[PDB]
Amino acid sequence: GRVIRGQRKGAGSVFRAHVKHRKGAARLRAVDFAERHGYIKGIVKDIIHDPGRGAPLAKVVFRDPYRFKKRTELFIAAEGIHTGQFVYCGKKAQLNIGNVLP
Amino acid sequence: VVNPLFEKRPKNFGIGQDIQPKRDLTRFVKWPRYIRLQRQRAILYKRLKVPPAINQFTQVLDRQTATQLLKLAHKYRPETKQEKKQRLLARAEKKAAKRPPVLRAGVNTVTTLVENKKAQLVVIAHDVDPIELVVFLPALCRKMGVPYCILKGKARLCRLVHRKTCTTVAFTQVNSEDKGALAKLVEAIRTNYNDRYDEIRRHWGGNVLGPKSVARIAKLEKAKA
Amino acid sequence: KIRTSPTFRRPKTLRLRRQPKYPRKSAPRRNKLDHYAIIKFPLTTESAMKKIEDNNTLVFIVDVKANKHQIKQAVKKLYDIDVAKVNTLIRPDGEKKAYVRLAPDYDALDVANKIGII
Amino acid sequence: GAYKYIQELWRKKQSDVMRFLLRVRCWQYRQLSALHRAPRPTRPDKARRLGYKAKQGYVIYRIRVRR
Amino acid sequence: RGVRAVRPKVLMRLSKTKKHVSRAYGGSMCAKCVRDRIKRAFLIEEQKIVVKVLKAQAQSQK
RNA sequence: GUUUUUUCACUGACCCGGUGAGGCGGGGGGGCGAGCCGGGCUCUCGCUUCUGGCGCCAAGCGCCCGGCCGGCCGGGCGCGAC
Repeated sequence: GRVIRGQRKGAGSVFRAHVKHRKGAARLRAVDFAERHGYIKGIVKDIIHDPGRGAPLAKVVFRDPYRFKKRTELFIAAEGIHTGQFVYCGKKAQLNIGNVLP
Repeated sequence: VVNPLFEKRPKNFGIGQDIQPKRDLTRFVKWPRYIRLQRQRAILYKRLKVPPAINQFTQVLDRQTATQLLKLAHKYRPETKQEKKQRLLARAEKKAAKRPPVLRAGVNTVTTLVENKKAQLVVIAHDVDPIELVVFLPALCRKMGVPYCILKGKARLCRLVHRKTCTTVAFTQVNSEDKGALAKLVEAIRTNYNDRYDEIRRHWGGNVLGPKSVARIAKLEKAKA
Repeated sequence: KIRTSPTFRRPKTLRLRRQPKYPRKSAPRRNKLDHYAIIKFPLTTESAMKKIEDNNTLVFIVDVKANKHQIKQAVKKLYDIDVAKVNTLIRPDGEKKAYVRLAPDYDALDVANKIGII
Repeated sequence: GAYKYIQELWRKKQSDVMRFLLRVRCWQYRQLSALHRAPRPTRPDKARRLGYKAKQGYVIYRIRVRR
Repeated sequence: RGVRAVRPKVLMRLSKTKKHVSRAYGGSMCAKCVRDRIKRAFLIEEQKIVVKVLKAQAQSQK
């Protein structure tokens, strides 16, 4: 007559994820004109450890093509990516590592 | 003579080259919920096969003939609330010591004098909000042998009457001088609505895709041919 | 005009001020935290008469809704004296006691006789 | 009177004319909130029957109920 | 170096010349990384001129 | 013709994703490869990859116009950015 532990897992409350020190969502940069028609360049600021995840994440800092603001992204870091490397991303990007083209 | 400091400083607006300039974004703005709704309402009147009882209101008395008509109708306007006193004040004068021909406003007055066959010309508006108020009236006029035309705007039809909007406007009687101009309006209107009504009943509206969905079809035609 | 931004924004309409056809309440409420309502009585206690005779202070039991500022203007206006500082505590009994230190050109013991405490 | 023509038109709901109107509106209404003020009766005719007059203090709220 | 190691709301009290060093990026960036970005800002800007001059010389025979 | 039915693709309800809803789709202009003896077509691409800099809040050029005394003193509007 008792509910099993798995049914108790769906409610959350106790079985929810421990996302206090989790360093943001590891998202690939948003599509825009400079991903679709050519490439946009960003610097690798620092490879960083995320709690619960096994892969290190890379703070990659692009420059906003419309504002004078600067845009920081959290990529899942490719093996052999390093800090002070340029990451390119778009249709006319080149086919080497850490470099996100369609 | 010119200042050799004053230099050309050209901006390269390539990809990952400079800032992009403040160029036009009107056709990318995330609009309010109502502005989106009223716009993609106007688009569903172009995709969906509009039945010809509704499409017959897109067929409008064109610019030259509309402006021709309202100069005549401007004679036969119903008088204002302020002008109302100025005859009822003259009642108090003549008692102390004939009504002219006018326009007929509203669907209910107009329809009763289409069955009575008093209406000489019925001026219908195209933009009536629930269309059902007016849908039957082009059909009713054709059967009773009443000439009908359709203006663009209940607003500009509702300025003839001293109101905001009016659906329909009918002519019953006219001054004998203006008898000829109404007789000439009826001829251009009977031959453009009443006389070609059997083809109005067949003329479905919309069924026309988006301009870039036309363009993709029209490309696949050429890629074959 | 061209849309500089890709966001639509609620355009800043003109909003007017209250010009009411009648005031809701007929009269402005009379102040009930007066100069007399605030100061109830002085403490004539062993601890409080030494406080007068030594520190050049007066000790009053005061209305619990009072600031130090309201007590200073009250002690001034009722006793034609000037106050250096007011300390306040709310007693366990529930009433607010004020320790009204007086400016050095006034004796507390010569004004305590004038109010009539001994 | 126009109202009898509006009455008998609303009784032909399977007709091409009213099927189009009942679909383009039933579209329109979904994109609004479940409880909003209509500026007038969508059916002026039906509202006449049910006692709505066109004078100040008569209000008309289009409210959708989940089915 | 040259900036006081004090709790951050104390920096209101401190005079301007306590909180920085008298240089470009002074008391925000270290001298090592400023002189390595005067060179970078120059030598990148020099290599752009070589690429600009090789560009218009690759045009002239076609 | 009427209607059932399977297979293709259509968008317009309906759904999903993204975004600060930031360049979508057509057409025009300009670049090189390909082609007949200054002409045009069948097409193409669209500025940034040697470096752990800098990058916004217009330069320039058109176009108008407000005192003093044609020649000395400031704004607006286009194009740049079809």
